[PDB]
Amino acid sequence: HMATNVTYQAHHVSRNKRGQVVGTRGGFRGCTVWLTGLSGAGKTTVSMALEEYLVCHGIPCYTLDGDNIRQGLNKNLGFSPEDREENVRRIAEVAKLFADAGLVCITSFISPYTQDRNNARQIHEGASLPFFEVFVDAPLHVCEQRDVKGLYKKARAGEIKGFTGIDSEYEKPEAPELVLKTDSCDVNDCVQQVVELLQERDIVP
Amino acid sequence: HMATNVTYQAHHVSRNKRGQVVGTRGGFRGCTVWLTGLSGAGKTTVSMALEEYLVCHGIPCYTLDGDNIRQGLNKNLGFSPEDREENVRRIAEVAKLFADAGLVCITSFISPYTQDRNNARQIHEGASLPFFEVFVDAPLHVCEQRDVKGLYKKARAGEIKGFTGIDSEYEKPEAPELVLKTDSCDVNDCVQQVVELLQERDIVP
Ligand SMILES: Nc1ncnc2c1ncn2[C@@H]1O[C@H](COP(=O)(O)OS(=O)(=O)O)[C@@H](OP(=O)(O)O)[C@H]1O
Ligand SMILES: Nc1ncnc2c1ncn2[C@@H]1O[C@H](COP(=O)(O)OS(=O)(=O)O)[C@@H](OP(=O)(O)O)[C@H]1O
Ligand SMILES: Nc1ncnc2c1ncn2[C@@H]1O[C@H](COP(=O)(O)OP(=O)(O)O)[C@@H](O)[C@H]1O
Ligand SMILES: Nc1ncnc2c1ncn2[C@@H]1O[C@H](COP(=O)(O)OP(=O)(O)O)[C@@H](O)[C@H]1O
Ligand SMILES: [Mg+2]
Ligand SMILES: [Mg+2]
Repeated sequence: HMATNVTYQAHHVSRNKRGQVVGTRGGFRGCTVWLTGLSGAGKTTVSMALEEYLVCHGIPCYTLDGDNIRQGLNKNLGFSPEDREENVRRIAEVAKLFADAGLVCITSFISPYTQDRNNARQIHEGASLPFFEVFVDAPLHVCEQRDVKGLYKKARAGEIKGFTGIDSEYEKPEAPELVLKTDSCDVNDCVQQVVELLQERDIVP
Repeated sequence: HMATNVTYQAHHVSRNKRGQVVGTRGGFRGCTVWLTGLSGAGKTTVSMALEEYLVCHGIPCYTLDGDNIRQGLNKNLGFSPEDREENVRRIAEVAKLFADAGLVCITSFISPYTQDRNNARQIHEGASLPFFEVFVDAPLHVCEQRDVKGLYKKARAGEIKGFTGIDSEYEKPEAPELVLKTDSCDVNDCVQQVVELLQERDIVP
């Protein structure tokens, strides 16, 4: 349960050369926009709108969404703390791949644990890939009100164990690059705030 | 250890839209080029050359290499059959994501087990994403004689247990899309054959 006798194999294409090949707009802009927040905060809504916005603006990107990823790559993971650690760890590594390829990678995972969000950042920092932690911030009471997928109601009645914000911790970002107050903003205002961040950080022209 | 109460989250961007954004060469051509073969057969040499080639010809792509992924995403897997199953499963899912994103994903994993290669294919087929299995085929005695990484010498000494071809199985591809006889072709010739396949399949114009 640990890779041994493995040797790093260097690619034969530079990041600059990938910058040239990816998209129609010149420059390398691989990075990760790491959304984090409560269930129902608006993570998927923002991430899917952002992906649409970026593609519409000639920037190849890809959304890795916790729910979707948990139907493939991370289908063998549950919601114990251990398993959420592994879930985020695997996607942080995938996200780093997407970013290294030159895509703007957008992850919409709960990612409830500081240490694991930091671990994701550091994977990216070590690769010289910009990493933007975005706190999709709606009050839990708002999130439960929305109860989009009926999960909070199930969690309430004890029918789902370990539900984030009900029976599992959410560790509020303390140092995110951007906070999105999705209870007081609309989706397009939230997208706009992320775009403004990406323009400031030379990812969106 | 199973994802529960997860729901598919639809993207707001189509494959068509992605193909307009991804290259400077229009049309969607997301797919996976899945290499397989003995250690030392030439998988990384071909995969890195192919990646360089495709980037140099304006085709976004990314190489997922077994040694590399086993230092990040799959660092927590060894080389037991079950771990190689899980190794390959994870990367097939990741490959699917790259291909879905509109990149040519090139994997270079020993991927010694027919059934796991088949599953990788089926994951792609399930997503209407082309999948090309490329058997990087040098005879074991040739791979041993190259022994760049000194692994065969170690395996043979029993310094490395469960080494493919020595103390672990390699199930030869019986229906790959392409065979690369790397004992009798140079890398650029092996690249040209994969490019030729990709042209037949309308992945490279
Ligand atoms: N117990 C429990 N807790 C939290 N969430 C649960 C749980 N069970 C299922 N779900 C569904 O899975 C989605 C969360 O998956 P993530 O991969 O984002 O979670 S995590 O990052 O590993 O914490 C989450 O999606 P969002 O609503 O988008 O957050 C739910 O649809
Ligand atoms: N026991 C054993 N067997 C085979 N290979 C081993 C082993 N131990 C370490 N290595 C190193 O790991 C590389 C193979 O990893 P892969 O992920 O490609 O293997 S697999 O698909 O899970 O079979 C392999 O790389 P290649 O030489 O490119 O095949 C080796 O560098
Ligand atoms: N500014 C906003 N950004 C994102 N979502 C919002 C916003 N305002 C309201 N919402 C709503 O909040 C709900 C959150 O759903 P979702 O995107 O599934 O959240 P998560 O992925 O965090 O579970 C959606 O019904 C969405 O329409
Ligand atoms: N088609 C080829 N012809 C001649 N030598 C090759 C070919 N492909 C690879 N090699 C050489 O064989 C060795 C092993 O190749 P590598 O790409 O690391 O194999 P794998 O990834 O399958 O273990 C390297 O020294 C490499 O230069
Ligand atoms: Mg969501
Ligand atoms: Mg190799």
